[PDB]
Amino acid sequence: NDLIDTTEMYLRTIYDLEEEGVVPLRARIAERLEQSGGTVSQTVARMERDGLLTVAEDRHLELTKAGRARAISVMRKHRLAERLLVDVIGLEWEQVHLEACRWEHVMSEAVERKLVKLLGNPTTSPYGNPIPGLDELGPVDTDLRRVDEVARSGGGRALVCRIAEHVQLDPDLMSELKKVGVVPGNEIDIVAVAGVNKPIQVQGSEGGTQLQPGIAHAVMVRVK
Amino acid sequence: NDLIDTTEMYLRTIYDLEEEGVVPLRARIAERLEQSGGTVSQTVARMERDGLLTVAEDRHLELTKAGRARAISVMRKHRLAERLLVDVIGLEWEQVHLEACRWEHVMSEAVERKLVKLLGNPTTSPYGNPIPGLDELGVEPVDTDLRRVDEVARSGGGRALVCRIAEHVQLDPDLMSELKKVGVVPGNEIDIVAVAGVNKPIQVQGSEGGTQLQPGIAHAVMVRVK
Amino acid sequence: TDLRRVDEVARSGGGRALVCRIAEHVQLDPDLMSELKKVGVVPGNEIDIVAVAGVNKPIQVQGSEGGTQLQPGIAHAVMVRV
Amino acid sequence: TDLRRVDEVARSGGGRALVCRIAEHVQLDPDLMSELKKVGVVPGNEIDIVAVAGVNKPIQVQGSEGGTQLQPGIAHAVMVRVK
Amino acid sequence: NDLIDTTEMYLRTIYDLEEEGVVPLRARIAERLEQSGGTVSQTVARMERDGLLTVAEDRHLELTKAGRARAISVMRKHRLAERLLVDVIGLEWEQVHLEACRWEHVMSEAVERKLVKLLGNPTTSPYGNPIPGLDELGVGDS
Amino acid sequence: NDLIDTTEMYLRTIYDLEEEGVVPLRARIAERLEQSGGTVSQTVARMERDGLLTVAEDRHLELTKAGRARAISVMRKHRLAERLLVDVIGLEWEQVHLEACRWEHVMSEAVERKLVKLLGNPTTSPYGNPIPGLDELGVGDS
DNA sequence: CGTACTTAGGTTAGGCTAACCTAAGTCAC
DNA sequence: GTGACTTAGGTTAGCCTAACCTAAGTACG
Ligand SMILES: [Co+2]
Ligand SMILES: [Co+2]
Ligand SMILES: [Co+2]
Ligand SMILES: [Co+2]
Ligand SMILES: [Co+2]
Ligand SMILES: [Co+2]
Ligand SMILES: [Co+2]
Ligand SMILES: [Co+2]
Repeated sequence: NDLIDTTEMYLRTIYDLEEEGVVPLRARIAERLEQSGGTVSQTVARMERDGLLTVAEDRHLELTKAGRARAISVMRKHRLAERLLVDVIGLEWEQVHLEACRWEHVMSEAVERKLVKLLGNPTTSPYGNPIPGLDELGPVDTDLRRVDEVARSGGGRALVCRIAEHVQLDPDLMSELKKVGVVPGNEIDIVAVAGVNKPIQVQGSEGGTQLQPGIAHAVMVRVK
Repeated sequence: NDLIDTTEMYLRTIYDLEEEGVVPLRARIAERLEQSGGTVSQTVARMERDGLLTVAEDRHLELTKAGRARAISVMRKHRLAERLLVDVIGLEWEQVHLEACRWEHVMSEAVERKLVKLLGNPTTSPYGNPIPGLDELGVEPVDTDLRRVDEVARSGGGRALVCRIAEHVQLDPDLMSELKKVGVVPGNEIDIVAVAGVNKPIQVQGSEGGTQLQPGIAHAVMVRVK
Repeated sequence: TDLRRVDEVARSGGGRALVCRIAEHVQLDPDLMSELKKVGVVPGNEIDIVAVAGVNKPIQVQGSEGGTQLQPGIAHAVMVRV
Repeated sequence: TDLRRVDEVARSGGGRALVCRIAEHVQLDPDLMSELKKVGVVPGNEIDIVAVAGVNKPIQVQGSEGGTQLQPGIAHAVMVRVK
Repeated sequence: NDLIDTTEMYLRTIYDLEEEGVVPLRARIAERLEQSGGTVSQTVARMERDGLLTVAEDRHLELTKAGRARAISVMRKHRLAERLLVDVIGLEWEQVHLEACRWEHVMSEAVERKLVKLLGNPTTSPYGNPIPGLDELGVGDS
Repeated sequence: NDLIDTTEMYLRTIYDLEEEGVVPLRARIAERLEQSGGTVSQTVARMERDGLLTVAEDRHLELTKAGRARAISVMRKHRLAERLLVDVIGLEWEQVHLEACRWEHVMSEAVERKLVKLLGNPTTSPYGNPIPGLDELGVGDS
């Protein structure tokens, strides 16, 4: 699937992995953007040459000040696009991320400033994710816990707060989550599970569903 | 076709172009080995990194002492392979180059030394091309009197003795079968018809019949005029 | 077909006309677009097209808020109803 | 097959045998191939295979020009016709 | 200036020239997209290979059935984007076209159908240029 | 040591192991070609994908109809090269195999036919190993 | 004497498969 | 414990198309 801008999508994938608390290896970029290991290293090398990132001792990718700034501007465009598509245009909830993943690469700062006024200074995306870099354009979340860790700790009732970009990429799953009512601002019951890499059962208001470990890891909640 | 060894085939293509008196540009390598301009630049860059060649001011490729030595050892293996295939094994004249272009990448110096003894210290390939690097393995004739069929034709043509068919011409087995049929082969006389201006099909009359040679083909056939 | 280009109207001896279309070619020059808006050469507004004689000659137009000089290639890319 | 492996002939109680095949595995050791040629473990030559007891024990053979010790994996990869 | 999509910008440039009543020659594309004549000839040959356009005897570029359909969908996205940027987002009149020239390459037909409803069935861009291919969109699940 | 052709060297290695009466496991290839277990599993999977071999329940590698045919042509070239190198070229007995192991990957069926006539219809290599697939060659234009 | 186009040689970004590696982790006996 | 594979994250060589460039032609009017 066409990235529109390869560089900006590498920067944003690193930013997504950080938000999800995943070590940003080149193998993560490879599996997410569906490219060969060589392509990723070759592209990561061009971005190191341009001075947007560096490779650390344990081979995890670190953003430079210019790289982080650029990564933030892309993520800001993405989430303002999602707000516009949901609040104003009225695009279906499950289709909004895929549209915004293209729009993020063509939106000027001039449109961003106009969208901030139109949308009334929004601070979160329609999937509960904070909108960064609003200061550059012109809340404590330390209590939030991941559905997998909650389940491994005995489960219980919790309020859905965030669905990460990773989960948004699968429109079928997002349609399923909306149906059963695993959406931001709704309460869910997380059933307990032992060990790791195990499917996690969750009961929403309208029904129940299973979340894969990497999915459940990317859904942040506030426990009762 | 598969090059078997990319590096050795790049080195030998530069050597072929020098022997044919053609400026060895990356565009020449792209044409002959049928690869993109980017592929050639990227591969040439790896060989520059290894210290086998360099890019000159006019962007023509120059071999280093290590690169020229390696290029000579490949061309030696090639032409000793061609001698073996013709003289001993008896492979058809038109098919020998294509076989030899693969064998040149796998033949050891040990086998080369044995082939020199078996074939009786040959100095030319079956297509009349001198065999280099025989000294490195363990009286060369003055070839300054030789002229290219195209230059002979542009100078008014006339009768000449066929002496060399370059590696470039050998790549086309159908053309080589045609050349053999009409008798445009090393050690045979030909009558070269005169032509006006460059980039013109050159007519030649052999012992058994006549044929037309393209400018790049005629340029790659060396003769001694009457 | 009922629409006419400003350059042809000028060469034909000018006239009053309703601005209908500004082609994509004109829009690629923001500074020109600002000027066109300022003097009032915008869709729905009436303009006076001044008579011109020759080829490669600037076309003079008068909008509600003033006048401007259009280059031949610009005037060709603005369509009006006479 | 009527052919037998040198290692199996040794374990059976040895004997005189005609060398028939040297597998590609043996040929990959030039130093071993030189020794095999020197003592006369080559196709068409007769050798004496000395009786051996147990597994992973080196096989002793006698050629026309002397004797050599074959490793079990080498002796397995040489095929003979027992007289 | 980044075209975002080379093919779509060549198609729309040929489309613009036809709307302006100018002869669509390779030289016109070279001028308007600020590229060398060799680049235009090469890209045009690639688009001719892919069945998007043909070259006439007088050498003017002609959009195929497939070429015109693609050109229309790009132009439809362009002019719906312009309407959104002026009427809803409130971007300045003179800055809208440059924004819409990037947006036209990333807008889905799904968004297009929502913009038709939002903007109340627009027939023209803010610059009075008719929106083509509106009947091609349909109403989807609505 | 450069294999020249990975596929052909995997096929001939499995062929060698069957001739020796050894169980052809991935671990045998790893030892003999001096490659990591992961490289062998990976390459074997490619060759299984391309229909050259299958893995049995006991995990021993089996050549398909296509795999055995390719393995036989490599081994035929190998053992004809060995006969040429010893009988005609006069390369030393112990150096011949290493040479023939490279030559087997570049010899045409056209040369093979000329070698059969030259060497007087050989049935074995200089090391007594039968030459397989001789009936597959034919006589060409003779 | 320009305008439109072709020719020749080249660069860059962004992709791919094949064929290797090291280094832990797992599995059947 | 041992041998036989799997997994996880890499590298390198050797290819590709698309989309640009400069420079110096030829073609036509
Ligand atoms: Co999103
Ligand atoms: Co994106
Ligand atoms: Co040759
Ligand atoms: Co070659
Ligand atoms: Co516009
Ligand atoms: Co555009
Ligand atoms: Co052998
Ligand atoms: Co081999």
